Amino acid sequence: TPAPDAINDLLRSVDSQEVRDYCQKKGWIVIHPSNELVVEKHI
Amino acid sequence: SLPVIAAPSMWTRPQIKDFKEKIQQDADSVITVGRGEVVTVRVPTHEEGSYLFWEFATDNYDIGFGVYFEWTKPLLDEIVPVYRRDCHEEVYAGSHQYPGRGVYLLKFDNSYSLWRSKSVYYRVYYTR
Repeated sequence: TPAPDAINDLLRSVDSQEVRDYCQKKGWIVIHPSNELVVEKHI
Repeated sequence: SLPVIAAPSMWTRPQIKDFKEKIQQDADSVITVGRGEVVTVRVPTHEEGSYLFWEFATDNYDIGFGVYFEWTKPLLDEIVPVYRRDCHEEVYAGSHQYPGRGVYLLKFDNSYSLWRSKSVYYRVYYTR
């Protein structure tokens, strides 16, 4: 497993859906289910 | 010393069509921001997490984007100052190192728009 800042440097430089999916497979990154996120609206 | 807060990283990537198609596969990842509205998305730090990663895009117009960090009245830190981004032309993305336990506030700011609603496609991940 690499360091978080290494993940960071990779994603910053060669970002793509493919690279995301690979990082996801390795469990380096974990997606936040959007349905668990609190969304607030304000005018 | 008080926690030093790392600078955020920000970048873009060109494949906005594919991004939105991927995101559209789930309704909750699509936000309507009305005229003059500001939508905030709360993203708590995960107990095993180290970093927050975000991506976002819009359909036909720009939108203001900012990131704040809420410490768990409560203290609020400015991570990414709110500024209009052309996330209708490219996917906007970024990250930030956890300054501590708390909640990130992703702000999608349409305050300035009198006549236009915005559709916002977004996604967030965390790292260990």
